Amino acid sequence: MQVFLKTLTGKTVTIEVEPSDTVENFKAKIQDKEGIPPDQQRLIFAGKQLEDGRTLSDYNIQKESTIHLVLRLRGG
Repeated sequence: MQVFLKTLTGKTVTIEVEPSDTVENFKAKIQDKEGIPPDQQRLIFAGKQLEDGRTLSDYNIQKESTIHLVLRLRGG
């Protein structure tokens, strides 16, 4: 299934992922697009912060789902 990723600028990207995919792999796809190390990547879905140890299916993620990416710099 294809998902939409949002950046800090408000850009919508179409990436291909699967329920059997692990958060880690996800961050890898973003890196190849944004070029930012997972150490500075932060995915927040439905308020919850996806962990590099869990997967998409873990959070009952479906197709057409959108996720927000963050840099993580003690902001807020």
